[PDB]
Amino acid sequence: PTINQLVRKPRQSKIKKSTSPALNKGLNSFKRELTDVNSPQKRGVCTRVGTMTPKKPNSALRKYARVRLSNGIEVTAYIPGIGHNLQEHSVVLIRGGRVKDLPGVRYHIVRGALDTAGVENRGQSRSKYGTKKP
Amino acid sequence: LTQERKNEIIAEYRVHDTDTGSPEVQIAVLTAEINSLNEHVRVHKKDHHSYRGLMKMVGHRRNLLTYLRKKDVQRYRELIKRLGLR
RNA sequence: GAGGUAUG
RNA sequence: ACCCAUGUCCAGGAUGAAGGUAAGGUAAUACUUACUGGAGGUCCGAACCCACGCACGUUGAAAAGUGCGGGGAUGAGGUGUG
RNA sequence: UUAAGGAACUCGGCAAAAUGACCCCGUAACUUCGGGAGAAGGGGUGCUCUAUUAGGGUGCAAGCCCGAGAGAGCCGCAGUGAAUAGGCCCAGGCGACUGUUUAGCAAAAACACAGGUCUCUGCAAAACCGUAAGGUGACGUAUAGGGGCUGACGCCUGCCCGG
RNA sequence: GUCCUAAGGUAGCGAAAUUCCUUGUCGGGUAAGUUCCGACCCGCACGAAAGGCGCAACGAUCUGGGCACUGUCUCAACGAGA
RNA sequence: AUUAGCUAGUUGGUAGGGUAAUGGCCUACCAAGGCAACGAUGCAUAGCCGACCUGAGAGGGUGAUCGGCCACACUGGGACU
RNA sequence: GCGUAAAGCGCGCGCAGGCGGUCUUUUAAGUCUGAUGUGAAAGCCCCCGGCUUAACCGGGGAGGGUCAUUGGAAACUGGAAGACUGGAGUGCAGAAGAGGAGAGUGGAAUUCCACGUGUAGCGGUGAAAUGCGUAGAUAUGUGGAGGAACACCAGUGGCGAAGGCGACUCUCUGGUCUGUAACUGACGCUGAGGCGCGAAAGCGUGGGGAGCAAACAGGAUUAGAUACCCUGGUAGUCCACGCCGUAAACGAUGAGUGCUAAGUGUUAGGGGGUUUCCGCCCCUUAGUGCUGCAGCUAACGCAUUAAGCACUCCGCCUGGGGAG
RNA sequence: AGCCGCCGAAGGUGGGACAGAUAAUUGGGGUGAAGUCGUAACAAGGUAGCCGUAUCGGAAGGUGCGGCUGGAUCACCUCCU
Ligand SMILES: [K+]
Ligand SMILES: [K+]
Ligand SMILES: [K+]
Ligand SMILES: [K+]
Ligand SMILES: [Mg+2]
Ligand SMILES: [Mg+2]
Ligand SMILES: [Mg+2]
Ligand SMILES: [Mg+2]
Ligand SMILES: [Mg+2]
Ligand SMILES: [Mg+2]
Ligand SMILES: [Mg+2]
Ligand SMILES: [Mg+2]
Ligand SMILES: [Mg+2]
Ligand SMILES: [Mg+2]
Ligand SMILES: [Mg+2]
Ligand SMILES: [Mg+2]
Ligand SMILES: [Mg+2]
Ligand SMILES: [Mg+2]
Ligand SMILES: [Mg+2]
Ligand SMILES: [Mg+2]
Ligand SMILES: [Mg+2]
Ligand SMILES: [Mg+2]
Ligand SMILES: [Mg+2]
Ligand SMILES: [Mg+2]
Ligand SMILES: [Mg+2]
Ligand SMILES: [Mg+2]
Ligand SMILES: [Mg+2]
Ligand SMILES: [Mg+2]
Ligand SMILES: [Mg+2]
Ligand SMILES: [Mg+2]
Ligand SMILES: [Mg+2]
Ligand SMILES: [Mg+2]
Ligand SMILES: [Mg+2]
Repeated sequence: PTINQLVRKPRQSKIKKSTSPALNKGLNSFKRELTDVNSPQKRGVCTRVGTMTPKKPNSALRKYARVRLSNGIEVTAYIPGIGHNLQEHSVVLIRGGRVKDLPGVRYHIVRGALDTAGVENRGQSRSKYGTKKP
Repeated sequence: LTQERKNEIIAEYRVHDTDTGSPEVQIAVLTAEINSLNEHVRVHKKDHHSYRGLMKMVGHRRNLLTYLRKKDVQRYRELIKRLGLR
C-alpha cells in the first residue's frame, strides 16, 4: 500500500480465537453478566454421560459428558482413561484439550480432582489419570 | 462552435493583440461551448456521450478559473461578472 | 506458432 | 321512492394540496428553506338533516314521540314550489 | 350528594362518573409519506401596580379601539372559579374510505363506491317501455353505450373444456 | 408401482365470521380465562375476481385487555321536585 | 463512522459579585458565535507512568508485588471545623 | 502482495486531501547543528564491593525524549516575490472514424391476407409420432399488410471511459491523432466521501407484436424424464418514459510519468531521397496485432500495448467453509 | 431560634431510546464408517462448462436472454517463426 494509505488507515492484525472459550469467561450472580477472566480449569455438573462414534478413520466408542460449568456454559468433555466413576449430577473438574477424533468435544476432564475418581489398575503416567503411587 | 464566432469571442476578450491562449480566452470560449451544449442536452437529454464532453469542458473551465484566482484576483472578479459565472 | 468462423 | 325544471339554506373557527415568487444551491438541473396561495365526498362545531345507545312512556302529551348523550354538517348535501 | 373499597356488578363497565376551553412544552409503533395526532403525557390561566404600555389599527391632529412578553405583589380549597366545549391506550377480526339501507325492532361484516375484468353493440347500435306509432339510449358513436361479476391499494390469481 | 379422471387443490392462509371431535395442544395474559393474542396443522367441510393473502387512514362496527373514573356493586343512606 | 453532526452559559464582549487566585466561576445586558472528517458528539473499554515479559531491533502484550501521581472509602449530595 | 492462487471498484466526472517541471532571491514551518536545563529513586546495562558462593544486597557510572529554551546553516521539502518552457492547455493547417441523440428513408428476406394454376401429401426424426392438408394444402406467380434485424463491404480493422457501437441521408453534438512553435506559463497526476453512465434479464404505465421464445400443452425418449428431441406456444424480445444498477461487466492485468534490444504485419498522419506522376526506400508520431533479447515470474508465460526498472495516487487481499 | 425565597441529592410519575437474557414456534447451516432417490460437474462427463437474470421442477438441476473461454474434434482466413 501507499504510505498515505497506511496513515489514513494503519494496519489491523488478526482477531485471535481461543482453543478454550468457556474457560475464559467468569460469572457473577449479582450482575448476571459474564466477566472475561483467563482461567485454566473450571468445575461443573454432568448433565449427561454417553458414548460417541468418532470420525473416519476410527471406530471405537468415546466416553463424553455434557457438563454445565460454574459459569453456565454447556460443554462436552471427554472422559479419558479406562473406566470412570461418573454419572448424572456428578461434579467434575475440566481442563482444555481437543479430541481430534470427535467433532463436538474441545475439552477434557481432569481425572482425580473431584468426584472423578482415578483410573483403575494404571501404573504408568499416573500423574495423568490420577492414580496415587501404590 | 464556428470558427468566425470563435475568432470574435477570443479577440474581443484577449488581454492583448497577439494573445489567444490566455485563461480569459479559454474560459470565455468554454462558456460559449458549455451553454450551447446545455441547450443540446436540454433537447437531446439522453446523449450522455455529449454530456461527458460537457462535463470535461466544465472541469477545464473550473481548473483555469482556480488558477486565475490564485494568480491575480482582480482578473477573476472581473471575468465572473463579465461572463455570467456564479 | 498463434488468433477468426445409470451406478460401484 | 326515484327523477325533471326552478329557487333557496349551511354561525363561526382550523388545517394548509397543486401552483407561483424569492433567497440559498448547481456548469445547468436537482434539491432545501421561507413566503404566497387556497384545494378537499378534509377537521372541529351550532342552525339544518339523520337516528347509535339508554331510560321514560307503553287504555301514551304523541297510532313511533320525550329527555340525556350521538353521526353528518361545501356535499353522493338539506329543503321549498310546481 | 355519599364513608372505605373501586367493576368484586353484569350477557356485557348497560347507564352513570370521569375528560372537556385558550396558550406552551412534547409526542411512539406503523405509514399508501397525506397521515397516525387534539396521539399520548404534562404545565400555565385569577386580581392589582409598573401601564394613556412595548408595539399595532384609525385619524389633519385632538382623541378612539386591539393589547406582548416580563417582572414586582394580593387573596382563596379551588382563578376556562359559573354554563357551554374529547376519556385515553394496547391487540385483533370484518369492510379500504366519505356515503346508503329494512318510514314504525336489525346501521351492520349487508348496498353503493372509485378501480379491475368478461361480454355484447357499426348506429334506424345493442338493451329497455309500448300492440304499433313514438321515445329513452342520445341530441351520443367503440377512449362511447348496455348487462353480468369483483369491489380502494400492494403481491398475485394456479390445473381442468368431459359435462 | 397401479387404477380412475376432464383434471385431481398451486401459491398464500389456516381449531378460522369457516374446526364437528374441541374448553384441541403449546405458549402468553389472569389468583383463577369454554372468551382473547400468538404459533402448530388429522383444513370433519379454506383457497385464489361466490376473488386469495396482506395493509396506513377510516368505523355510533364486532372482539379481548389495561390506566383513570365512578352507588354497577359490597350494602344501601339522605335530600329535592313530579 | 454497523456512531457525523454537537453545543445554547454554549462562544466572545461591557459591567458586577465570588475564590487563597485568573477565568461564564456565577449573575445581568449585547452580539451569534464556537467545536468538528487533523474524527468532534456518542457507545464500549481502561486508573496513568516509572517500568515488567518477549523480541535481532522496530515493535507486541501487561500495568501483580516496589516508587510517583490521580480517583474513591455501602450509594448520592452538602457543608462546618 | 492483487494475469491464472485470496485480492484492480464495471467505467468515468470530479470537491477535499496526498504528490508535484527548471532557475534566482528571502525566510527558517519541517530538517541539521553548538550550549544550558531537566527526563526521580528503584529496575535493564557496565564497573567495584559484601552475604561460606548463588539468589540477594550496596556504591558509582551510563543510557533513555519525534523533551524545551537559546544561538547558528540554507542543501532538500514547505511559505513568499519574480523569470523560463520539454509537462498541461488554447490558437493555427490537415486526416480518419459502426463515437452518441433525434427525424426520415431502402430492399432483400420470415410470416400473414386475397386470387389464379394445382393434387394428395407436407413437416420432422436416430427411428418416429403429435401437428397442418381434399372445407385443398405443400409448392408456384402476382398484388397487398405488418413488424424485427440490417449479407457483400467486413478485416486479431475503426471509434468510445467502459457498457458497446455495423443499411442510407440530413440536423445537433462529443472526443482522438498528426504537423507548427504563434499564445498562457505548472494552469498538473491521482482521487476517499459524492454525481452520473452502465450488457442481457427483470419491474410500472401505453402502444406494437413478424419471426424466435422462458413458462406451458401434446408427441417421442427413457427404468422413470417435472430434460435434451419434435410439433405448437404466453411472458418477453421492439418502441416512448421512468425504475432496477448486476455480469466470465474479462486483457480475470487500476490511472499517470519516464527509462530499458530487435524482427514484422496492419490502421490514421507527417518528413526526406529517387523517379514522368505512379512506384520504391528510409526516418518519425499516435494506435493496433504477431514473434522474440535482457529482466521478472512458482511456473504457464509478460516482453516499448511489460506481468521489466523506478516514482505519485487510489481501490482491494490476509487459510477453506459458514457467507456475500 | 423561627419563618420566606434561590440552588438543590434521593424519590414519584410519563413516554421514548439503548444493551442483554429468556420464549411457544420457526429458518437455514455444519458435523457425524459403512442408510435413501437420482447422476448435476470432472473427458466433448456423454445436451460443452461457467457469470448475471427470469421462470419452472422431488433433488441435483433444466429452459430462455445476454456474456466469457477458465472450449474437445474437425475446416477454410489472417498472422509468425
Ligand atoms: K388449524
Ligand atoms: K461552562
Ligand atoms: K415492459
Ligand atoms: K464484454
Ligand atoms: Mg461411474
Ligand atoms: Mg366534510
Ligand atoms: Mg368525522
Ligand atoms: Mg338530541
Ligand atoms: Mg362535523
Ligand atoms: Mg325544516
Ligand atoms: Mg313535491
Ligand atoms: Mg363512594
Ligand atoms: Mg371518597
Ligand atoms: Mg365479572
Ligand atoms: Mg357474578
Ligand atoms: Mg357508555
Ligand atoms: Mg364501511
Ligand atoms: Mg327500523
Ligand atoms: Mg335502529
Ligand atoms: Mg365497477
Ligand atoms: Mg323505434
Ligand atoms: Mg361482494
Ligand atoms: Mg361474545
Ligand atoms: Mg381461477
Ligand atoms: Mg360511515
Ligand atoms: Mg475498571
Ligand atoms: Mg520478529
Ligand atoms: Mg483470483
Ligand atoms: Mg532511574
Ligand atoms: Mg431490457
Ligand atoms: Mg452427468
Ligand atoms: Mg455436461
Ligand atoms: Mg422446462
